[PDB]
Amino acid sequence: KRLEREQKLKLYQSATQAVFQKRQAGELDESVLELTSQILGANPDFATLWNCRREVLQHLETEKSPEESAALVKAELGFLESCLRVNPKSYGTWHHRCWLLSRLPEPNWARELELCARFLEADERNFHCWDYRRFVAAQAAVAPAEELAFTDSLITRNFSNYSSWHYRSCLLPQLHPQPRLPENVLLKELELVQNAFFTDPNDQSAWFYHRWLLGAGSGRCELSVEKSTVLQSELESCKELQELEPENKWCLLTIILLMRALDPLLYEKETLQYFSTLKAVDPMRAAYLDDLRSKFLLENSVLKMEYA
Amino acid sequence: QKDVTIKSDAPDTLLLEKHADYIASYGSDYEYCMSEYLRMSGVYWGLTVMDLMGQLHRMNKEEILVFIKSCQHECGGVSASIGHDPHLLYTLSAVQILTLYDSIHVINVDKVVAYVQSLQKEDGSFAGDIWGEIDTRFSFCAVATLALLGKLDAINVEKAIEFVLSCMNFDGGFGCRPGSESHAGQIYCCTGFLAITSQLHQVNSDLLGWWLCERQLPSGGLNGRPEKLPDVCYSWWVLASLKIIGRLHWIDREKLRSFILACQDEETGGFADRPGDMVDPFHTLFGIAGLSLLGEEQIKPVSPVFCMPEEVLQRVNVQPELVS
Ligand SMILES: CN(C(=O)[C@H](Cc1cnc[nH]1)NC(=O)OCc1ccccc1)[C@@H](Cc1ccccc1)C(=O)N[C@@H](Cc1ccc(O)cc1)C(=O)NO
Ligand SMILES: [Ca+2]
Ligand SMILES: [Zn+2]
Repeated sequence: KRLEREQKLKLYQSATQAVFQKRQAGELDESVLELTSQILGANPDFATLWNCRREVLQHLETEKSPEESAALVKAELGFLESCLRVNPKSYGTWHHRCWLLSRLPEPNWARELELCARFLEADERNFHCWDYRRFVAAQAAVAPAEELAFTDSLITRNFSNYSSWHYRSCLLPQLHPQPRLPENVLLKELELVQNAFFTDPNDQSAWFYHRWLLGAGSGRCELSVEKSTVLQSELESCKELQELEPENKWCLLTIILLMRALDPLLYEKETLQYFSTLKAVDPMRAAYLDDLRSKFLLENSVLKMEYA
Repeated sequence: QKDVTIKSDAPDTLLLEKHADYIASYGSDYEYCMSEYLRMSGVYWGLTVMDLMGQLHRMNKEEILVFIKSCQHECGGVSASIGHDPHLLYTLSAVQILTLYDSIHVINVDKVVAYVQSLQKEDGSFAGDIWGEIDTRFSFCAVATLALLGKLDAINVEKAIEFVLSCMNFDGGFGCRPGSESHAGQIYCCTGFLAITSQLHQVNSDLLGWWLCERQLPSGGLNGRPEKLPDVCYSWWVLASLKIIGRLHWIDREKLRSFILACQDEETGGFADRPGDMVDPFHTLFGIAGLSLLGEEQIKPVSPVFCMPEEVLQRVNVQPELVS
């Protein structure tokens, strides 16, 4: 194994050396594409070599036929996909694909969306691939509603959902674009997320998203009968989960946040009790929880002082 | 749930002498040659950690200054190494190095400013280089470079702010571009950016602070986003961001200190990403810098914004006000 590393080094170094020499010479040709393909396969974070490929492809575009240039582009797509299979988390490789697709006369965006779906099957948290999917969605003018359906299938079929919930948080406002979601939409989202965290109470992503939904409302004194009833129902359901999972800190925090959403002063006693339980359960966050409790006690004093 | 379990014979003491020896001897090898594409940053990591340990004199100043001059291109940008292409990442690293050495005029400062200025886009974002990759990493590189040169006024600051704020997410964090998911690395870049441009009042410190402190796992280590393994460097991005927004006390400082110390290699010196792994200069800097932010006596105070000794930033009078 050791001897072969010295074998790879010298080949890597000699190829690298050869590419640089060719570049100063102004030899923007296929020999460079050959040499870089060897190096970029093992080492896709070597950015200057991606720059070299672009300079060669740009130069060849001028002194080749449409059919020859089309062939070069198809070869490039294949090279990129092979590089991505080996290292799907390289900035340079994903950027070169974007650079390439952005300059094509007739890019096949549907094929690119399918590439994204396949890579997201392999790693549902690959942010490079989610970012690329957004790029393709924009370029192909794919509507928020279609992307919303994609996220749904991804959330129910398995876990590793933080990236999918995040995408939803960005897509929902676009379906209802204001210069703070509508209540009907919010209620559906609450139902969807509540299913998520009662299915897997250890999935932190649903709890983080739920905290956002609890803020995306119109106020506690503006609580409709339906939203009031839904939040009270969540509250009792969380207490249920708390008996099943007494070490589950997410459910305890969410109970506190729900009581805040419902009636700060009426639930003051219970809120303080829950802070004591939560700190016992999640000791590393004790400093955070004390600052949150202090903030809530301060809000309560201001609410009490507003009394006529 | 995904976490490491620290074995009970992991290092529990700071081995500063071994770390200085490791960095002093680095690049005296397969990995060195394969990371030539980031050499300028490698040099920055080495010199900064040595200076935080009081050992900068053991490095070769004159050799590094000549290397930096040879990496500035005609456009004013700086490459990672001689013959490589210029990029904002290595322009920042070079300026940080020259700031450590009080040798800024070794390069053409006017041309650096022009290079940085040229990479800003109509929406206020910055590309990393002429090939156009857009990332909030580069917004930070741009303003940190200019701040250190006293030339922040050379860019469109309001538009730059507007772009960075458009990258703020539902959870209080930031991603690389508008719509991108929150990540500790990006949060460090964006909170650092907002510190430099005096816009920390626009961050939701309680919300982001919570997302950040939830990066701490039972092992004591920090991850960079939910459901990832902890790493001594995600540990650093998270701590620096928390310090910038005035919420460093929201993590368990003793448990984190023990995790960072457990990442040391007692035989070779250096820190690894996690206990028992192979060390490298990158994780050595971020392990030592993390320990300094946590208040370790043997290490110089470190800037959470610039990851450079505070005494260096005091000298050039570039000290962004933090939240607290
Ligand atoms: C390019 N890079 C990375 O991709 C590392 C990889 C890694 C770290 N730990 C295990 N592997 N990842 C990384 O730095 O993530 C940080 C980050 C991401 C997005 C934004 C800001 C920081 C690392 C180097 C590395 C390569 C391979 C293995 C370890 C380190 C790197 O150069 N990071 C940059 C991060 C950065 C870049 C730009 C900024 O404005 C601020 C920070 C750095 O620290 N420069 O001084
Ligand atoms: Ca010296
Ligand atoms: Zn790391």
